[PDB]
Amino acid sequence: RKLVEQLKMEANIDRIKVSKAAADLMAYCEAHAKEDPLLTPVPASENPFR
Amino acid sequence: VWVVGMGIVMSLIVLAIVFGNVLVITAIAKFERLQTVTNYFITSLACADLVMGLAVVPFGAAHILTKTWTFGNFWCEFWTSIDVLCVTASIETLCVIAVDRYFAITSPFKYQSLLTKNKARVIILMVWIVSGLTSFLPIQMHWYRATHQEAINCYAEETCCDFFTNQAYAIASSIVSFYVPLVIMVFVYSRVFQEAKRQLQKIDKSEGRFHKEHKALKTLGIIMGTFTLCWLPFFIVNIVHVIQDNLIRKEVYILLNWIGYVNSGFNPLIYCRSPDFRIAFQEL
Amino acid sequence: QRNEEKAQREANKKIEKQLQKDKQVYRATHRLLLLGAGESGKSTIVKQMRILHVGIFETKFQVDKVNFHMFDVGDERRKWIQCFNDVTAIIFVVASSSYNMVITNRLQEALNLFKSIWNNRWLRTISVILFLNKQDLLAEKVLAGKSKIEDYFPEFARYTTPEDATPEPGEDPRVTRAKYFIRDEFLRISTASGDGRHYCYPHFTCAVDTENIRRVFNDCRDIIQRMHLRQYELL
Amino acid sequence: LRQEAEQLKNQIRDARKACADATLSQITNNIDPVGRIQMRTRRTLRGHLAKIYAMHWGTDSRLLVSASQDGKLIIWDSYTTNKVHAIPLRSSWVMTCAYAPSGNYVACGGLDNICSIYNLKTREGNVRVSRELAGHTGYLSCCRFLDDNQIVTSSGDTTCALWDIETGQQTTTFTGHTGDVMSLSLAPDTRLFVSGACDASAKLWDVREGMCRQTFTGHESDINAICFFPNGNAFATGSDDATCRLFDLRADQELMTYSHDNIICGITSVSFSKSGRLLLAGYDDFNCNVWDALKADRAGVLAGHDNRVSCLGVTDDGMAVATGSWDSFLKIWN
Ligand SMILES: Nc1nc2c(ncn2[C@@H]2O[C@H](COP(=O)(O)OP(=O)(O)OP(=O)(O)O)[C@@H](O)[C@H]2O)c(=O)[nH]1
Ligand SMILES: CN[C@@H]1CCc2c(ccc(O)c2O)[C@H]1O
Repeated sequence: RKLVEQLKMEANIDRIKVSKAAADLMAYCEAHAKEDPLLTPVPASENPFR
Repeated sequence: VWVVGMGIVMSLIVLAIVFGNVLVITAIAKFERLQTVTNYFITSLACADLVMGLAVVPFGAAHILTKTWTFGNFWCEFWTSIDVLCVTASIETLCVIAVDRYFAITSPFKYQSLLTKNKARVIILMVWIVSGLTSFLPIQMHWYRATHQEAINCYAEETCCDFFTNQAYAIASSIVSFYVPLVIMVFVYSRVFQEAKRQLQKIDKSEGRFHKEHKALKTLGIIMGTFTLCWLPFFIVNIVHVIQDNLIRKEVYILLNWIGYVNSGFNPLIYCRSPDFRIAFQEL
Repeated sequence: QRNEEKAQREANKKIEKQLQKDKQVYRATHRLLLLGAGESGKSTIVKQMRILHVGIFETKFQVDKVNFHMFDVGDERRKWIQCFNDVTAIIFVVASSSYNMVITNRLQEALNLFKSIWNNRWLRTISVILFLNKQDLLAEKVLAGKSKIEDYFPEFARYTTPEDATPEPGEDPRVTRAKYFIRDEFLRISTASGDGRHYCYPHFTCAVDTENIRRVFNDCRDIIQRMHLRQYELL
Repeated sequence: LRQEAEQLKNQIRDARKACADATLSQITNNIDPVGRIQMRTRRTLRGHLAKIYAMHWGTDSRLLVSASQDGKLIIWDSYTTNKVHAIPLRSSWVMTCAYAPSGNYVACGGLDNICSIYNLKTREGNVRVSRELAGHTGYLSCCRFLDDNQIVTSSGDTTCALWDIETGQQTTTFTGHTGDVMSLSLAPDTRLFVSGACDASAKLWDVREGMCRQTFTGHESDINAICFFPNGNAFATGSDDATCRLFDLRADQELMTYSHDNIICGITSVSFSKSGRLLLAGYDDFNCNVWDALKADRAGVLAGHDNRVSCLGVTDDGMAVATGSWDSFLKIWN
């Protein structure tokens, strides 16, 4: 009764290609890779834990 | 040229004693998992054996090889004091470990409350102080020296290093060092063996149909046999040649003392068979 | 400036000193877990144990100046059981007088639950104390001839009383056979595995029995003693 | 109506397969690998008497809160390693903790089926319980704050609920899972959140509407952790069959799998990085591993713990990684 109506809502939704999503994630990672202390180690003069 | 080989074997003894004890020292301090109450006693024993191997044995080997003492009278007295100090302080730790195990097994509910870090440190300090009171004080104050002319000539000569004592000091040192801990250790381990046998009998009576004290026998026998066979023969002649002179030749005395020495190197093998110790050793 | 850091170190010392006092109480207490099927008598044992000596249900009591802490968690696929991997012992309560009731047989469900508990990844060290509750109901069932055990259990036909089977004082020979049949039926699973790390302690329990706390105390003492002996390789 | 339900299930898989132009690995094959990443412990916090089951950083990324099963809730200060508070607990079984975005309140929960809130910044300098929330019928598994007056909790009775701290009543409830709910994670804008259950499924709820939007499948066992990508359009899942998967909301299908043949232990926690390039996941084999989001190449192992790792967190500024374990020791890596 209630279960059969649930999949009806999720059946008709908008979907995009996998390639566009992959491009978006890779673009975000490439753009924000600069300000990541873990990827690029910070100088020891600006390390609070050292 | 037999002596030259006799040198070779001894050098291995010095290296083995130093090599065996250092692994025990580093593993306990480096790793926080191993820091327990009993490991403090084990560390104390390892340090005592380390001082043995570092200071006492090499000088004795040099004296044996060169047949002369070049350091002097003050240094030979200091060496004898260190020897007595390190021998006395190594036996008394075994009694402490035995009493600790007795308390742990016989009364398991009060074991956690009875012994903590503070009591362990106090006991270790007391043992070391009592050991120091027996070696340094009676030797440096010159209360042990003999009266016969040979001993007087030995003390007068600056190129001779021997050991002569009167009856009272020899008996007191032997009683304090070896005889007193022996009875305590025997009683403790007999009680522990009885408790283990009772537990095994109860287990057998519980579920015997669905499924004899050899493990306990072997485990107790290794320790008792090694300690006795190492330090018993020496502490008999030590009183034998003093009560009645001209019974035991010197070579026997030195041989028995050197046989008793190697218990310091044999101890870590017996007291570091825990799986955690093996894992730590494999890591290093 | 440095004035703030001076007061900050004071706060640490007060807290660090307090943790030392709380360590002594935590290290000198024993925790137990109550398990069993429904309608077995878990709370009945708790009520007798609580009264004499003093979400989730917990109980504090003291015997011979020893701190004891008992808690009951009261649904298949138990995910929370991984937390109780450091308790002293596990108390299992089973109604042995419920072999003829179906909800499959209740006794078979209890056996399945016990087998599942015994072979667990996290409970590979914790021992089990077993209570075979509701003895008088089983005695009454066996005394009258009806609903024989052989009807529900086929292995009862080829079972005989073991030689080392102490009978109850004045008990009829019929009830003892069934009692020990059930007891060994539970003990077989325990003895099938374990590798000597943990053992099982069986007991016979009723609703009016008062010596339960003595049994728990003795079994806990034996568990700790055996653990120490195994650790020292003296067993 | 059983046959009607299965008809719609086959339609979903038809549309999902049609949109799969190419795999993620093929597109990101030309990306230069990050290399080897090695970090060393900077601090070690001591003072917990038993195992540790929860941890949460602060917004300032200086103060963190930890929960233990000995009945304590200690607030540390990673910069100087000084305890600031220690709240006693009425129940000794605690499975979760949280820290307010404003820093004024701290939550707790566990097997007592009750959530508790403590008011840190109070007069007279004594922390006391501000509110107890009741209504669940199973042990709590996770809880997160939205603001000073709202909280979202997930329990073990296959439900999730949204509370109101001022009145202590359930504004709304979410249902649909067929198994115990194990974790959740809010969106960066706090408008959507996910939930990993024990039936090998994850959903995408809506806070304002209070009804499910999407359902993701693929795991072969229970789900133990979940976390959003920093963008907010993807999330990663961690199960106890030694696999991690990266899902996508817009593409509505699994994107990439992080598995190794030499690992057969479960996963207890996952977390991302500041830039969303590294995926750190704990393990039952006493250590932690560092993955690569776009390549599935391991790039370092953190093995400084003597027991299993039960929690893992990364500061907001992305400067340190805090881990907890069952040996009662926290560690800060940089
Ligand atoms: N006649 C009799 N009744 C018993 C005995 N032991 C338990 N009971 C029954 O058990 C009832 C309460 O125990 P349970 O039904 O198991 O309920 P509980 O104690 O809360 O335990 P759980 O149902 O597992 O939660 C009592 O009302 C008794 O009637 C017994 O030895 N003799
Ligand atoms: C020369 N070496 C000494 C001689 C006497 C002696 C030793 C050890 C313990 C004692 O109680 C002693 O009396 C030996 O180590």
